[PDB]
Amino acid sequence: HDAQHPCQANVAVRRELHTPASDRSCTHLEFDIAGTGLTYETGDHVGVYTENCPEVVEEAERLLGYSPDTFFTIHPSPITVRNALARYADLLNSPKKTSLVALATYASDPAEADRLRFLASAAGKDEYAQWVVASQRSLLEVMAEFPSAKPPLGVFFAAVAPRLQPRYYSISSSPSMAATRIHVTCALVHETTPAGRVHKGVCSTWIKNAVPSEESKDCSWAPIFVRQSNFKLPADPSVPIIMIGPGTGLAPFRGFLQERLAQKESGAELGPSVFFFGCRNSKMDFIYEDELNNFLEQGALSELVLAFSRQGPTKEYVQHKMAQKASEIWDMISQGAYIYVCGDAKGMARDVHRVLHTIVQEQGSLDSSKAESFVKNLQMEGRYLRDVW
Ligand SMILES: Cc1cc2nc3c(=O)[nH]c(=O)nc-3n(C[C@H](O)[C@H](O)[C@H](O)COP(=O)(O)OP(=O)(O)OC[C@H]3O[C@@H](n4cnc5c(N)ncnc54)[C@H](O)[C@@H]3O)c2cc1C
Repeated sequence: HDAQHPCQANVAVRRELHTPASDRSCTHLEFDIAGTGLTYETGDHVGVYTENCPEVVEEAERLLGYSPDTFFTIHPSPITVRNALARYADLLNSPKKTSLVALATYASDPAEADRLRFLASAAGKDEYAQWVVASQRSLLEVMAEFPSAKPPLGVFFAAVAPRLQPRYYSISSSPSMAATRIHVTCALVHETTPAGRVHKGVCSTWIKNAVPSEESKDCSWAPIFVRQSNFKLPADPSVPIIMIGPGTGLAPFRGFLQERLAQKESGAELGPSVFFFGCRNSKMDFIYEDELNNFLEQGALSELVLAFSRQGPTKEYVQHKMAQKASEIWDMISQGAYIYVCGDAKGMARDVHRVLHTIVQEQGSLDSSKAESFVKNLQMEGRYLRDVW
């Protein structure tokens, strides 16, 4: 197989991970790779191809004016407009400037065409940055703003809408525990753009609503593929590890705990392992709670320190639980520990990154530049891994 060009894989199980008391959602999904050439390793990513929501496809058909019963060859052999808009057109992301140039070329209203060309010009870079990018206006909202821009079928797919990208997920299973299934842990995305558009995450919604073979024969399926990563466990189990990913950052570590549990059903000494997990509330989004405690019953995990974002008077996060445990994690580093970080890259990672910078000082007696350059060397050594998005 080839990673980029997918394998028609089937969804076997699809389950909600949060309690009904929770007001968010996170899905546990398993792809069935039996009878396929797909192989994966612990810590790898699975790329998933999806399709647009039907209402989004409808709005595009309204704006474009094509006959959805038109067959054409997208540079499936021939495909209808509706299915090309569903599976191959990114409709909700913001149009690039070259896409605006193409819209203007077909805008029959002088004022609208002038405004489109302006938005793509250097003189318009400031208005483009605010009205398109900062407001997260979709291509569909731009086209409604300029209803005279009617590009032909070929131009639209070649220059106006880019391809619907696959969404990547850090596999949450180990091949030793399930070489027939690729597990994913996918949080539902549902936000409101600054300009007020209700956006449903394209892939996370398709995963949340997918029909599993465990509940019906007429079950969902997706073209999937595996991407090799460097988010890997050390060579031998004696090496201690530190895992920090909260929320969906738990994903790869579930395979991490499955991999080492499988090996040491027949392997070697456990070696210290500590999992820093965080979530909103033990009654809401403590995903995989039972499975986590089972890993602690056996020798997989050794200590699971928890941070609760909205359970109690003190709002805690994984980095707050790290500074309290700053004494033992330093000991772990001198014992040669690998440190893993997975999950949100904008805040959690930045805060976790700048909290072990500050505890390698107090517990290391280095100043800033010496603590900074030291942490950098842990990365170059390959002992400080980050799988963030
Ligand atoms: C290596 C890797 C591993 C990952 N692992 C996981 C995992 O284990 N679990 C998991 O849940 N996720 C994971 N992700 C993230 C995941 O790939 C998706 O990004 C996420 O699920 C949302 O996909 P979606 O299709 O639902 O979102 P999209 O529909 O792509 O939405 C993406 C975001 O863009 C915003 N947006 C909407 N409109 C616009 C616009 N016009 N311009 C700009 N932004 C806009 C949306 O509000 C939304 O927040 C991973 C990502 C990477 C790179």
